[PDB]
Amino acid sequence: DVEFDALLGSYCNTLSLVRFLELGLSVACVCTKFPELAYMNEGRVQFEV
Amino acid sequence: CNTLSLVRFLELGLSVACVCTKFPELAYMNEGRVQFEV
Repeated sequence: DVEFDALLGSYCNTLSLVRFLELGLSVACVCTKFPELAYMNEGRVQFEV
Repeated sequence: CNTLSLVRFLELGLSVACVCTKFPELAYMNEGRVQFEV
């Protein structure tokens, strides 16, 4: 008697690492680096017209 | 604590076209006459 229970398949999907500066909604925002924003109670912006 | 307190502006070009004539320099003046002959 000859018998075997065989293993035939294993597949992984790609996990797409999608950056924020790719999509079309990057246009409306100007993101910029500022550390220590946790330390302020106000860093808030004042503008003329 | 931030900038962007700036807007800019001007208005010319069409500001002479619709005006459709101009005399500058009115001095101390009392009466302006233009007569028509047709």
